[PDB]
Amino acid sequence: MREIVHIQAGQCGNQIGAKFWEVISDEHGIDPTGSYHGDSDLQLERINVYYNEATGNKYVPRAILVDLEPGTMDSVRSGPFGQIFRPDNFVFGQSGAGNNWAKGHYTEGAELVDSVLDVVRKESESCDCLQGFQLTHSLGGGTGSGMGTLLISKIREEYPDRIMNTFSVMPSPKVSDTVVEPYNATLSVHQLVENTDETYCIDNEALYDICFRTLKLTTPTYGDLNHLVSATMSGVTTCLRFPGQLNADLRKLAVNMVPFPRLHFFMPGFAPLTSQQYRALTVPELTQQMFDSKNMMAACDPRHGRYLTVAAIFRGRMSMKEVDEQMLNVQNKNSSYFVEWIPNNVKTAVCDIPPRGLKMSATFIGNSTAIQELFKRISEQFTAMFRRKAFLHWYTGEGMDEMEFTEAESNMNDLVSEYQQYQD
Amino acid sequence: MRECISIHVGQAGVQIGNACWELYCLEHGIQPDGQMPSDKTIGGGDDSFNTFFSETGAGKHVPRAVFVDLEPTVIDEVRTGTYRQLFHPEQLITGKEDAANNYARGHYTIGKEIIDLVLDRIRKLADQCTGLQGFLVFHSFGGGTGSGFTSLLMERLSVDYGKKSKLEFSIYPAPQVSTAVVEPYNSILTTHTTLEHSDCAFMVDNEAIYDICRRNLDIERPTYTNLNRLISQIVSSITASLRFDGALNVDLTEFQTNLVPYPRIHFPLATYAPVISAEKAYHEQLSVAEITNACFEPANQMVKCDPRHGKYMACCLLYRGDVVPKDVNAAIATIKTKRSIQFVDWCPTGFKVGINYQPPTVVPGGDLAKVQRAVCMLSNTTAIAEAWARLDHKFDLMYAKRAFVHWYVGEGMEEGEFSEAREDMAALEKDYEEVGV
Amino acid sequence: MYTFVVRDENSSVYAEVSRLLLATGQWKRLRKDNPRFNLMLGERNRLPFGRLGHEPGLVQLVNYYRGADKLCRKASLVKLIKTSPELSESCTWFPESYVIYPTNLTDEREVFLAAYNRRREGREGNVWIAKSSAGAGILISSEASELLDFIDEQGQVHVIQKYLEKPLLLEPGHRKFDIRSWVLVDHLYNIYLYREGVLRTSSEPYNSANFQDKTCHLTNHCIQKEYSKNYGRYEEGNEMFFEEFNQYLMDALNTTLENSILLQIKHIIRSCLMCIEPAISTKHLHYQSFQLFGFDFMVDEELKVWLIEVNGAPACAQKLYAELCQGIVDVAISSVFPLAPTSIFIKLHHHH
Amino acid sequence: MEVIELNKCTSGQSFEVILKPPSDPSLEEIQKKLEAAEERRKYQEAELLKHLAE
Ligand SMILES: Nc1nc2c(ncn2[C@@H]2O[C@H](COP(=O)(O)OP(=O)(O)OP(=O)(O)O)[C@@H](O)[C@H]2O)c(=O)[nH]1
Ligand SMILES: Nc1ncnc2c1ncn2[C@@H]1O[C@H](COP(=O)(O)OP(=O)(O)CP(=O)(O)O)[C@@H](O)[C@H]1O
Ligand SMILES: Nc1nc2c(ncn2[C@@H]2O[C@H](COP(=O)(O)OP(=O)(O)O)[C@@H](O)[C@H]2O)c(=O)[nH]1
Ligand SMILES: [Ca+2]
Ligand SMILES: [Ca+2]
Ligand SMILES: [Ca+2]
Ligand SMILES: [Mg+2]
Ligand SMILES: [Mg+2]
Ligand SMILES: [Mg+2]
Repeated sequence: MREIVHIQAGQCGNQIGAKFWEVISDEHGIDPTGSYHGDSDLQLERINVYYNEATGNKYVPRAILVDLEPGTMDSVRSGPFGQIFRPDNFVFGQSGAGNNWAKGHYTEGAELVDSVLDVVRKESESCDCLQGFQLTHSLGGGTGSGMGTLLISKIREEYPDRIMNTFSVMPSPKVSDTVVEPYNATLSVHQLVENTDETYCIDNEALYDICFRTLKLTTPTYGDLNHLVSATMSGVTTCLRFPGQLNADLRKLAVNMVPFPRLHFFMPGFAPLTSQQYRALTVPELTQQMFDSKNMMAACDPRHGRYLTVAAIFRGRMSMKEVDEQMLNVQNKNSSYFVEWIPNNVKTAVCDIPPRGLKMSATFIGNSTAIQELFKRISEQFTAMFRRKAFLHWYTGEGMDEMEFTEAESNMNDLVSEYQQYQD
Repeated sequence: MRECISIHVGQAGVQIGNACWELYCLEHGIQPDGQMPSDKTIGGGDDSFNTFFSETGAGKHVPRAVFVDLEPTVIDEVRTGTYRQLFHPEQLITGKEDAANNYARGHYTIGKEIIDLVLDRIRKLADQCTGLQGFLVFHSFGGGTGSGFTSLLMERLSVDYGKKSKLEFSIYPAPQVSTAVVEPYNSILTTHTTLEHSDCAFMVDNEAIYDICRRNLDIERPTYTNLNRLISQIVSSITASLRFDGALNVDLTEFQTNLVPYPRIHFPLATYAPVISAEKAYHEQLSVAEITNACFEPANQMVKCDPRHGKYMACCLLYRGDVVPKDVNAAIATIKTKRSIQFVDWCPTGFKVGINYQPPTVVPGGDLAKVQRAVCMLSNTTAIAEAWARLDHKFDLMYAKRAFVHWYVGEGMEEGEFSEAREDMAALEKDYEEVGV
Repeated sequence: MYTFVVRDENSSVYAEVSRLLLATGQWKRLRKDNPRFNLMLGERNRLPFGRLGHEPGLVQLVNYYRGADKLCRKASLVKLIKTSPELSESCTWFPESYVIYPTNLTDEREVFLAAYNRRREGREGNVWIAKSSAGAGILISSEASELLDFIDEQGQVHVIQKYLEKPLLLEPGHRKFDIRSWVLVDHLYNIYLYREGVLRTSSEPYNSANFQDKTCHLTNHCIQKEYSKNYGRYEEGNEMFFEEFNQYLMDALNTTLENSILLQIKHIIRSCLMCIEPAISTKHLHYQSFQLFGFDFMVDEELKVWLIEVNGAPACAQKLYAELCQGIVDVAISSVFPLAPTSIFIKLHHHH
Repeated sequence: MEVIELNKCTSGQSFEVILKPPSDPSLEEIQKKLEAAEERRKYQEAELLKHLAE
């Protein structure tokens, strides 16, 4: 057994995390009460990666729910699968973070972080061989962003040789709660550059454009965006939840995907995205969409940069020969967007169990230098306010100095430069 | 009678080893429970097959094999599989977490912590040997365990068994079935530290096995099972002389004598024929001349290259089935006049021939058709240097940017070992050029 | 959409093939180090054949035959002819030749002298020529002493072969010449002779009593345009094409180019290429090869054709680039990578 | 074309056909390698912990 400990922090983190356990619990035949009721042994093959087994053949997710206010987690507890979570794994305060990175990271968050670690330690001790950690959170708020990155820093201090993986929702003005999101995201990105091995960049702008333009949803809600996130998180973790040789565990994934330590921010993609919904999707169609920018969750044009590494996962009963053919047809027909100094940097994996309500699907995981576009948007919105010191008093009032912002600014601009040099 | 200990390291080594011992049992009439009816000496004896099997008082024939993997899911297949009874627990060694396709992680980090346990289990087998010949080590180039731990194991074996021969069966990385971008790093790293410790190594390119499986067996997308059953036939052809009565390659020392005049150039090219689909209606049995001529077709080699543009240093023909020396010499003569077979001026232009009358055994329900005769040619061509060139080139592309190097340094390996290993391969490529050009 | 790379920037022939491929809008050129290519227009020296055919799902094709240098190297050609049974030492269309290594380094010094002394004793014409692959450095002499001493002054392998003292001289002009033929060998090893050839004629009258002035003896397009004073007089650029050369043979000799010369040329091309076919064929290989060869022939006054050399990286006559390069794309590339006549080639059939 | 060293048994035979005549680190040194790598790993982790402690 090689266990993954899941952590979800803040409003976004807990809402997206809730849907994730909802979706994979269905795939593994687990019902809202933790009782297995599937019809295939492949469902229990890697079940212990994400689930603990209790008395009575009960499967309890190895999940830790964290927040600085009780609102969202109360929803999860009363949510569809809310009963399945270990009641001892809910850790929450009462003050909230006020969408303030400094509060999550230095004041309100600091007061709660040790109680989260106690639960993390309790979950780790019951692990045969802990693979590492995955964290769901947004970067534009205070709890998931500020306390989320504080947790990672302290998890790394205590488990320096475990893999740290995150699903990080980047803020966008098109789907914004407060104007300080660029501040919170830029402070967080520097934390992730240092202390995570893999970060799936989930851009709310891309999630919006997909819902509006592709899915034809007039007014997307957070629930609509989360449906895309739930599906994407299920795809990228398929290789971890079912048997296979390619990217089977977190460390092997990191070895194949990360050529340089700081460039570990991935663009995920999913297919199909259908709004004419019963039609069977052919392998050529899965491959074309999966590589199409309109299917990218990071709101970046891959044609503006180059792929360092690519991982693809195909789910369902399909022509494995026709998969290799189409995958090799995308590379040989667009090799100008794949770096030529990493041979055979496009890996493909196949899983028989498809997602709920789909004959077959394809999940895309790209380490593209085009991701620098995302960090450029954040940097520009950050500088536009920081040059006038706008809204800084919310942060100086929590003990922060302007110097820490200046260094976050430089750090993310260095990151953009490092991406630019490998694109040339 | 002198014993041979087989060592299977990593997933590739363990799964290939599992397929070989399946075939060995079928070839020697050994049953899954370990009982060998045709063996009349119960719980003892020094027959030819006893080089690979020991015997218990209860008449069980136990492989002289050690399985080593840093992660247990593969070796658990053996513990609960068809031939679970053949082995005892002390032979199957597994760890908790693997080398993550990281040579440094398997050689240094994890290797340092399990090496002494592995030598101990091997010593238990050596203590049962009245005259140990040496070891057969199955492993991949690309895996972190296959590459990393194997090279450490080969260093210690040279220390604890300085006078014993060591032969390798090594799986060369092929992107069509590969699972790691860094396998070129691991391949060169392990070849460098293992070179001076291996006497004879048989490289099998998964690309070659893959195409043979698609072209000759009509498997559209071959699996590891399809690959390993074909690979085990070739391995069986190579080790048959150790397990059956004969006079050619009857001990591990004879492999180096007959195939390796220059110690660093110890990578013989293997070619096998025929490979016939089991689903075929009914194939016309190829003759000694036809299967022999097939040993010079690039499509049947274990490594894709062009021997026409190299030079031979040695050449062994290992026939199994209905073959007589008269028909072999006839075919050989016919081939010299039709093929470009250039030997080195300092090596006699000759062929060593071995014939085992028992035709190739095929696993029931496998993909290979039963044939009346087959051959495996072992030839030391400079043409196999093409495989080193390809691999070295991929290494150069990534290392020029230091891509993925931090994973190795992070495990304690110094960056200089990269260039040290790559410079050794450069010298190896120069040695091939000096001999065949 | 097919992809190709370019690794020989100095090739005029394949510069036009590269330009033509792009014109079809169905071929895309990649950087010279991108391994994911359908076609390689490779370098002349040390082309990395060992790296071709190992990209999954890519049918790869190169414009050179590994091993074809055995035919396109001065000394290699002599060794191939004398040692191959298909050609034998009695090969009647190749001038008597010997491989001679400079003394500052097998070698055929003594065997050449034996044949030389025989001619000198027999009153026969005993003029020879010394050349090598490291030339623009050629020496024509009738004394064996000067020939051997000229090779020792150098440092590379040389070949001494009989000099055709009775060349066929075009009139008016009383001038030597040689014939260049372009031969394309595709991936299936079909041998295609370009219907168009060229005679690289000498503009200076042939003078048998003075091998010191090498302007009327060497018909190279460079020596005639540099040291020759009548360049471009009779024909534009010392290049006569088959239509003119044929009419001449009818007016002067009452024969045709086909019967008197082309039959022997086609025979020589087949013999040479069919000889090395088992050594260089890519029929059952992981990659495929084609290659364009330049065959150079001499014609004596008896209308007998002689083989002078074979070029593995030949240039083309300016007037024939367009038609020929289009022919390469048609039968050599697009035959393997089809696109979404009256052929310009003469297929030389043979047994495989 | 000469055959030599012919040997025959019940299970097969072998021979040779000539077509033409011709023309380590000690156990101690291994422990040092493994311990030097482990030392660099320990050193690198101490630098990370020092960084986190700051
Ligand atoms: N022919 C064949 N190749 C295999 C097999 N298993 C793995 N490989 C190849 O081996 C390489 C990967 O090495 P593995 O043996 O799987 O890795 P490992 O030795 O277990 O080391 P780690 O997993 O990193 O700890 C890839 O190139 C695979 O294609 C097998 O059963 N047969
Ligand atoms: N044996 C021989 N008898 C008569 N003339 C000869 C000859 N060998 C060479 N020549 C003359 O030399 C010229 C060809 O020289 P050669 O081909 O050996 O040099 P080269 O290879 O550098 C020119 P190319 O560009 O055709 O390769 C011909 O024009 C021919 O007239
Ligand atoms: N995709 C998605 N984004 C969210 C959700 N909830 C909040 N966000 C985004 O997250 C940021 C606000 O952070 P939030 O998680 O609410 O703050 P926190 O509770 O302090 O961690 C903004 O960029 C929001 O657009 C959600 O359910 N889904
Ligand atoms: Ca407080
Ligand atoms: Ca016995
Ligand atoms: Ca040794
Ligand atoms: Mg909120
Ligand atoms: Mg493994
Ligand atoms: Mg020339």
